Amino acid sequence: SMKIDVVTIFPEYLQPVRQSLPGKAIDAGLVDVAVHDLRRWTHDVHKSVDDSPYGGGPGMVMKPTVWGDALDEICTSETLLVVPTPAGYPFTQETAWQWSTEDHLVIACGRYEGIDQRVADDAATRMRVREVSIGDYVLNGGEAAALVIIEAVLRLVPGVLSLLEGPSYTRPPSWRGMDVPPVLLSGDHAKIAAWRAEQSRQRTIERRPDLLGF
Amino acid sequence: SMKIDVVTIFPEYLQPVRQSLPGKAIDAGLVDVAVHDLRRWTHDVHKSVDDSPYGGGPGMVMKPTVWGDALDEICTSETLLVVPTPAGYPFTQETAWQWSTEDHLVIACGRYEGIDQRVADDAATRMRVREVSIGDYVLNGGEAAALVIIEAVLRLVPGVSLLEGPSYTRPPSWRGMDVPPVLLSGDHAKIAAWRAEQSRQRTIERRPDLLGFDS
Ligand SMILES: Nc1ncnc2[nH]cnc12
Ligand SMILES: Nc1ncnc2[nH]cnc12
Repeated sequence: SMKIDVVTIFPEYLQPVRQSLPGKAIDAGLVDVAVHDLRRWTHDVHKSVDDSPYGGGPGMVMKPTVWGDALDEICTSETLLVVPTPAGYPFTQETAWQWSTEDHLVIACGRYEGIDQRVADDAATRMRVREVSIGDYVLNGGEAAALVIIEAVLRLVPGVLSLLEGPSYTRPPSWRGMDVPPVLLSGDHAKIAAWRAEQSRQRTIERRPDLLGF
Repeated sequence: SMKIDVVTIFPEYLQPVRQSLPGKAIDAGLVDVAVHDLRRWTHDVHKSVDDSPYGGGPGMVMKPTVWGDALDEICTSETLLVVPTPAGYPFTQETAWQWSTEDHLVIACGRYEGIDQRVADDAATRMRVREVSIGDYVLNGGEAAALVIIEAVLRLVPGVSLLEGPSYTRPPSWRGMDVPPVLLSGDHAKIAAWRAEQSRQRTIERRPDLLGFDS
């Protein structure tokens, strides 16, 4: 059974919710998710987790001594350490598939300005480390990115459940002046597949022209 | 202040949390976030919100009747209706900046197989509709994408390119690993040059697309 440890300064934000796909996976015994308050590994009364960046600049950088202790305790040699960061390699469906068969994911959630690079560099000498971005936008921290990664990965674990997908329809056949495309009701399943391919092509050209090569 | 309405069959999941960035924005009176259970607009015993797809295929498609009623109540002509879908236009930083000035966002969260397309088509005859993907992966539903969109947008609300290279903080040596000496030198010019170089070098390795290269 997969183990996922999430380390964050926002533990209640990342607490699993029963009424959700990860909540369902947990209650099904298909994953164990544990959320850890990073402050647990702080050294001082202020529970300090970041510090000013060397070289100057706005924002803060998360402390290596704090993260170092947290990961020392939580990780083992089998761990895949996931570090969400907008400077990461792209997280894709392929990645989600790879991680879905891992025994132990640890997701280190930090502010977007980053965790001191030595944490990942050190960790990588003992375990596999993956710095990943979930998209071309900036979140204040990796917390919401962790939620996305967990959702994408867990729905691929057995038992939990190119081109763009085109429009989909269901009952009633007519609604507010709009009819479901009659081909879908034709019982000509080869034709339906061809029609769906064309819908997919048109939607991809319109919304994601990057996916068509060219 | 900005109003965000979220419609979902997972209200508990989407409930704002005080200790979070959106929680801070709410507490500061800079945004009002309301979460609505889609089942509120069902009429049948079983509170059904989806049905098998016309034409076949896996999973289920969300009923247009239920969504139609929900949006009729929540949306006005001024609403920007956001519909997260993996089949959507890309949601980007530019999008976040644009939506940070909107008076009213409504985020319609639905399973990935889709809300019946007639819903978005109908809505578009009355208001601005934006079907958007937050990345090239599949989530079971729009819920976690809504959380991401709310995060990306609210941090840009007043009052609340290239990849950034590595960052460092104290102490200067840790487990035998030293902070790059230029960063300790106080030479703003050399530091800026070093950071620019690290940025370009990380970008070419991790995101060559950003510099107009393949992959
Ligand atoms: N786009 C992003 N991806 C992963 N982690 C992040 N933290 C802040 N923004 C992020
Ligand atoms: N990648 C994605 N972006 C937006 N909404 C989604 N719903 C399921 N997957 C999604």
